[PDB]
Amino acid sequence: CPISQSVSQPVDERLTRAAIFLVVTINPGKAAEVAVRTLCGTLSSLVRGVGFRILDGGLSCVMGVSSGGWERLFGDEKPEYLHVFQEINGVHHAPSTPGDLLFHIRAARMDLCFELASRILSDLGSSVCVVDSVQGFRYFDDRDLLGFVDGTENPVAQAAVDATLIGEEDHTFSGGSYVIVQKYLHDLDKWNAIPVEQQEKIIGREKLSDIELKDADKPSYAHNVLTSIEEDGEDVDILRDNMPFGDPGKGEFGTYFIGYSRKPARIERMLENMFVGNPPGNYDRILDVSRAITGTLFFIPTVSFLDSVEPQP
Ligand code: MH0
Repeated sequence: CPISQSVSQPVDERLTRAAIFLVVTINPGKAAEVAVRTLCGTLSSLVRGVGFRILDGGLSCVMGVSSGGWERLFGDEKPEYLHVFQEINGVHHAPSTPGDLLFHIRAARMDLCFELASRILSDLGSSVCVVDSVQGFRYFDDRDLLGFVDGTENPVAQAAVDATLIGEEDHTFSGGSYVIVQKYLHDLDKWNAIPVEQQEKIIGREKLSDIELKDADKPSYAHNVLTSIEEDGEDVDILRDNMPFGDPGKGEFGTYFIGYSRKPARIERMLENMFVGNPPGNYDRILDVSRAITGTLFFIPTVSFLDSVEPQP
């Protein structure tokens, strides 16, 4: 019974007000690998020591390793679907960006995420380099910077469990997960020029009430239509924790997309229906105002696997 990381629990609890998305690369050498392995061993204790004193702080961290990271830190028994994220070239472009380790810190307060990130980066020193750091907040009643409530159709409880955790199909890595992270930059002027009823056709739901539109009055290119895929005639779900971010003083207004799935082809199928179209050409108009700048795939091991990792200096 491998204990799994808090992948779906935080979302289902609904207490995250702040998040930090740290993407780093391991520097060349073996001391770097030893330091990373020591952090893998002590990460759960670090999270407990940072977040225990704060009642209702809801601190949690999720660590993920990419394909290159895995190759360099562990052996060759790679997980089944751990590979380099593939760039997409359709009506819109989805780039593939570097990154070896991913830390997804969430808490009901910013200082907990800040302190955990500081502790993680101080225990790593020069063994790593930072490729992406992003501080995200909750925008009003779970809305994104486009004004729509995001996360309504996320699976909950057992549904999220079967959506994210790997089963017997890869018996060695049962309890793990896969994640795909993308960073978007929005043009809110262009988005706000469009009327509300049209934006609601583009999304598929109502703006203020957050009610799904009836199937008759939604276009084929509705976002919640192109992201609704089926396997063997049954609906399949992924788990999303998209987070708004930005700085008004520099002009940055963006959304960090993070998607969890036991099978990463589901997320890639959604990404192909969006950037290329389903049918081709019939792409997603959110991409008209949203630009993707990063994209990476990570494998999320179990807590049991992480705690049993030895530095082997
Ligand atoms: C690779 C997949 C994927 C990407 C990328 C993605 C990118 C984005 N999304 Fe969005 N989104 C994806 C997959 C979904 C799903 C699976 C659903 C659920 C639809 C359903 O009916 O089951 C969804 N998105 C649904 C939504 C909804 C409304 C319903 C809900 O929250 O459940 C909103 C407002 C939304 N998104 C916004 C956005 C924005 C904004 C971006 C990027 C800028």
